[PDB]
Amino acid sequence: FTTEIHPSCVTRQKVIGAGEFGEVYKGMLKEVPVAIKTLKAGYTEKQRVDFLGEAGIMGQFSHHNIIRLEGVISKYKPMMIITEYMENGALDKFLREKDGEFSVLQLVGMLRGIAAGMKYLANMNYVHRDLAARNILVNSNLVCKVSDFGLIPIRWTAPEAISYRKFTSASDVWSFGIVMWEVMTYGERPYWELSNHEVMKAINDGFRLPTPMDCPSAIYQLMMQCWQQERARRPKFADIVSILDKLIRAPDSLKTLADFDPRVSIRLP
Ligand SMILES: Cc1ccc(C(=O)Nc2ccc(CN3CCN(C)CC3)c(C(F)(F)F)c2)cc1Nc1nc(-c2cccnc2)nc2c1cnn2C
Repeated sequence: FTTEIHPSCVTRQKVIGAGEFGEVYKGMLKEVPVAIKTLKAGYTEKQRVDFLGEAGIMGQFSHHNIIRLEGVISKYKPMMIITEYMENGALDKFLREKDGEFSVLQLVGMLRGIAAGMKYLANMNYVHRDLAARNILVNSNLVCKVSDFGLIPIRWTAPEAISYRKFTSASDVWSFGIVMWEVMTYGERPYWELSNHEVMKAINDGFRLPTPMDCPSAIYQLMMQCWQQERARRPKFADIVSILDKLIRAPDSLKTLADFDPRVSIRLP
């Protein structure tokens, strides 16, 4: 499912990150901008299998809300995975740098796109395992594209996946609930300064993240149901996409806001 790109058509420019056994670059493809993940010499057999395997599944995906593979360099060294370049970068940093700049409808549209990509991934029989705003890319139309840059994300991970390594679409739904909270808070840290062990204890004791400020009641209800302890009680991604699409198409439904519990009280006359 992957197109082979000749190395002379690819120019690496700046390093933008690191991979398992290589760097990640911004570059140009003959010139459309691209992101480039390389596998550097001395890579192991396992690393090659993982690297080309990643390319293989990526080339299979054709969806508006999944990062698009442009091609691969497998016949030459260094080997490369080349994707579209998303100019606004990762969602979490994007929202932290643009705090309060979007409408409720725009934010819920982001979540609908993320949910649509996850519905596709799950129905293609893939589990993400690390769904978080840091793994979602934003383009110049505000379209969110599910991605995976590699890593322990305790705060995003469902209880059963932490406790006995059961990673499924349903534990991805838990993570999606956390991503909903990330988006509606413009990138706040889930559970703030609580330690990983304190987060697990609070969840086991039934506590859950409070409502964001200015959050539609419907949206908080949906993220709450993503965090049900009983995995079978969580919505499927099809349910999430359906609800988000109904709220967006009847946008007055988003004007009713969940109560925000103040953490500070200002007494003035
Ligand atoms: C080049 C490149 C290669 C690979 C990927 C990628 O998304 N891989 C991928 C692997 C697997 C899956 C599904 N599997 C998940 C795990 N499950 C167990 C099984 C299913 C998916 C899926 F489906 F979720 F989308 C995606 C992304 C890019 N491109 C970017 N990456 C970075 C970047 C920055 C810093 C550090 N690293 C990267 N910045 C970029 C771009 C583009 N623009 N910018 C600014």
